[PDB]
Amino acid sequence: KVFGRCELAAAMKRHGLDNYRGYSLGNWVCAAKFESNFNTQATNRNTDGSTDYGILQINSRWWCNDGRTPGSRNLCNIPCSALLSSDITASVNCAKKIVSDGNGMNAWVAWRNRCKGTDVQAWIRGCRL
Ligand code: NA
Repeated sequence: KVFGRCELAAAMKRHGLDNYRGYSLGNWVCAAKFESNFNTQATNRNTDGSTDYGILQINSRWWCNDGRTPGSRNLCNIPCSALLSSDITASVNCAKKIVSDGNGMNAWVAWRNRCKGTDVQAWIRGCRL
């Protein structure tokens, strides 16, 4: 599924991501924009042989099991394929653990480089929330 900006903002709120660990809904929408361009089916192979899955590009290296990431953990206790669902529950649940892991949203390198410090409220501007 390819979410609209306000559609994703609404689904993230419905799943309690808005101000989770102090990160406004705009931070999460901005992260999804640059990680997946709002596409729940986005997959990207890392040079290290791990894969990033879904709207928030959760990495098989630590967070999900894809069966082909040697030495890797599955700390969200889910198959990486479950992070490709049109329903974002699994991605939201796992992102809540990632953003609690101690470096906040710096875990998303696209967030650090393209959202951090920017006017992130622009991402939820005009959204009925
Ligand atoms: Na893994």
